[PDB]
Amino acid sequence: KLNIDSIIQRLLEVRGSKPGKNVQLQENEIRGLCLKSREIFLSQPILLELEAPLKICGDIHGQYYDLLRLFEYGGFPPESNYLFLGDYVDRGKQSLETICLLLAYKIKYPENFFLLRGNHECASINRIYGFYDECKRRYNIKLWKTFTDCFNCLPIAAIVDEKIFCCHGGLSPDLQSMEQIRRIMRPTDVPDQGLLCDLLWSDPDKDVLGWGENDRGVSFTFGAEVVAKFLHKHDLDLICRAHQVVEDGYEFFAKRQLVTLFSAPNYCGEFDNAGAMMSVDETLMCSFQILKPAE
Amino acid sequence: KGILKNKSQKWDEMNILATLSPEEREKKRQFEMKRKLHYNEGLNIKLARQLISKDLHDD
Repeated sequence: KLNIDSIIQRLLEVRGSKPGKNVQLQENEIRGLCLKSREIFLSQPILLELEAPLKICGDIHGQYYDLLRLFEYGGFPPESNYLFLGDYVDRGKQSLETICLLLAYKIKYPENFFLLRGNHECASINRIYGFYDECKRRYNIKLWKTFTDCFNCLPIAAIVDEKIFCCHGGLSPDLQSMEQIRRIMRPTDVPDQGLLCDLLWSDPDKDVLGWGENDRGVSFTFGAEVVAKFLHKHDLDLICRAHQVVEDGYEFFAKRQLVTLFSAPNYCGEFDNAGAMMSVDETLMCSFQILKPAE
Repeated sequence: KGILKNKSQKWDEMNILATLSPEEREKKRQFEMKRKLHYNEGLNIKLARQLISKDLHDD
C-alpha cells in the first residue's frame, strides 16, 4: 500500500514557487516508487512500440523546476502522452524530485507515460555526477542502491508508429536487426562496449564518414550516410535522440533524418541554451515547444 | 486509452520558423569546446567502479 495520488500532489505542490524549493517524501515512499516502477518496466517490452500522439523530451538532469515548465507547456498527465529519452538524474540540484515525479506518473499511467534509459541511469556514472551525493545528503547510500536496481530495468528504445526510432544516444555498429534490442535481458548494467553501450552513448558527427572515434572515450560517432542507410533498411522516417546539449533545444542532422532533443534550458548553470520538447500528432506531424533561456 | 501496442512523418514548417558569420562562427566554436570539456564521464568510469567495489567490501 503506497499512496500515489498523495505523492504526486506533494511533488506538484511547489509548482508556483521560487526554483529550488525541496519536496521531502518519506524514505519508504521513494523505495515504494522504485519497487513498483521496476515491476512495470519488467512487465513491458524493452523496445517499446508506441502510437501517436505524444510528447518526446530529452535530458532533464535534475532540473525539476524545468520539468514542471515542460508539463505546464505540454499539459500535465494524462492530458498528454509522454516519452522521455533518459538522463533524469545528475548534474542538477533536484534529481530526487525529478525521478520521483517521473516514476510516480509511470505507476499512475503505465500505458501513456514512458521512460527510456540514459547513460546517467547507470551506477558507473551516478556515483560520481551528483545522484549518489544527493541520495547520501538527503537520505542514505541504501536509497541510491535501490534506484540502481530500478534503473537497471528501464527500457532502451522505442518505435513510434513504425516510423520514428527513439533512444538516448544513437545507432550502434552492432545494430543490424531490431530483434537484437528485444533480446537484451533485464536487469542489466551498461557494458563498456557493444550494442547497449552504443545505444546510450554514441553521437552523430557531421565530419565523420561511417563510424569514428568518440571524444567521450566510450562508443562511437556516426556520419550522415549511416543514418540514411538505417532509415532506408528498416523503413523508418526519423531518428530521435538526446544525449548532447544543443543551443536551440533541438537540432537536425543529415537533412532532417535525425533530431537531437535536449529539454533542460540553462543547462546546469554552465550553458545558456534553450530546451525543447517535440510534439508528434496522430499523422506524425512534428513540432517543437521551446523553453527559452533566462533573460 | 493506452498507446502501448505490444503513415508518414512530416515537419510543421511554420513551427520550425517560429522557434556563416565571423562572430557567429566563433560563438559556435566556443560552445563546441565547452560541450567537449563538459562531457568527461568516460574518464571516471574506472574510478566509479573502484568506489563501488570497496564500499561493497565494507560489509
